[PDB]
Amino acid sequence: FQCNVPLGMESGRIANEQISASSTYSDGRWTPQQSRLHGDDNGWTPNLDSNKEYLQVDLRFLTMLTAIATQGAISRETQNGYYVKSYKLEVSTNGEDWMVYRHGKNHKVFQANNDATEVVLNKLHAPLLTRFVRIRPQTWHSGIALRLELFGCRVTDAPCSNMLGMLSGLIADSQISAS
Amino acid sequence: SHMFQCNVPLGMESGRIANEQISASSTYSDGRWTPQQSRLHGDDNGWTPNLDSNKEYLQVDLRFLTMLTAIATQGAISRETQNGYYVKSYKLEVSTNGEDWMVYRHGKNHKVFQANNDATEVVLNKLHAPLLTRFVRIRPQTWHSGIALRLELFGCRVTDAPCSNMLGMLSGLIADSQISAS
Repeated sequence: FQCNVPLGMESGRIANEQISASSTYSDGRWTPQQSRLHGDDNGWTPNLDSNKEYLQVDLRFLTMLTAIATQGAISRETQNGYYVKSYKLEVSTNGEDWMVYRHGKNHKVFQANNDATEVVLNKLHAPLLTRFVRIRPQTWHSGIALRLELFGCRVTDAPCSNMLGMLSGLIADSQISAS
Repeated sequence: SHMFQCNVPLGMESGRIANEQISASSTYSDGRWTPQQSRLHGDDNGWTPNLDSNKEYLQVDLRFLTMLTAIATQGAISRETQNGYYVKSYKLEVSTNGEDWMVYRHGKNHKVFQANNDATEVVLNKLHAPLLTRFVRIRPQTWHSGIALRLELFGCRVTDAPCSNMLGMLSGLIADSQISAS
């Protein structure tokens, strides 16, 4: 068993309804639902280019996240290339409290895309328990544009013993940090 | 109606924790206060170290990965002298791997548990949240007359509880420490 499965952005297993954003570009051609990896109709772009903007996926089910893949997008209408160069990850299990994913105790800035087309895969140091995932762009080229895939496995849909071990492992790790 | 609960005695009183699983930094030089005598409600003294100091500890190897949720302690009455001894406060130190030890913490500081006020009565300390562990050390901080401990641990074995429940409990704990990081 391996907890690396595509969570359903490219396949459509993650429904349109599960994808939202802080805002979207005003012409309606850059909706959150166009943020699927390898999608051929632009991507997600906010109403404004800022680090306050984000793309949100509701995974519904309690999920171990192990990787993130991102692209930028090429504009269908203008043929300009846009891409996020670095982002933060923000997660929640309850939908009220949000944790910015951390390297130790610092915000983890993920190095993202160098062009509008190539997929860039970031593996997490360790699985991250979550239900909601926000990608928060920090730097970008020409403008914010995102396509996305999430990788891992569903907590109630993995072999019990493997998951039990994975979860025990994570709790032991945080305890080791407190040594 | 069968309701799993993670508050079960882990085996100090019952014998399920073997003599071999119990150890200490040291033991009283007359050999009458061994670690193996630190079982809750035991009538043959208790555990006492060679020296009375906060550097001394009683250790339980639980062997199996365990959720600790509660600690119960007593002091001890001496069979030989009829003197009463008891630990008044203690710190708790745990480990999952045997090498890295975490002192149980209340916020930023070491948690100092309030313990016994006599040699006979059981004082129960419930943990705010279940603690994953494999080894337990009780580190006495203060005492009356000298350090003597009897002990019980409460909780559940990780692989001995229903999967669904354990999956939820472990997820719960991770979600809680995530909330602590906002």
